[PDB]
Amino acid sequence: DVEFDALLGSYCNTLSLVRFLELGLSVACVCTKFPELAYMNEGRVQFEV
Amino acid sequence: CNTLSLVRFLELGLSVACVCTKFPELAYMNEGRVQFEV
Repeated sequence: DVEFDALLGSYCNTLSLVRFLELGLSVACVCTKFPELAYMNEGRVQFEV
Repeated sequence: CNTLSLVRFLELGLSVACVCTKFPELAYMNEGRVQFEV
């Protein structure tokens, strides 16, 4: 008697690492680096017209 | 604590076209006459 229970398949999907500066909604925002924003109670912006 | 307190502006070009004539320099003046002959 000859018998075997065989293993035939294993597949992984790609996990797409999608950056924020790719999509079309990057246009409306100007993101910029500022550390220590946790330390302020106000860093808030004042503008003329 | 931030900038962007700036807007800019001007208005010319069409500001002479619709005006459709101009005399500058009115001095101390009392009466302006233009007569028509047709």
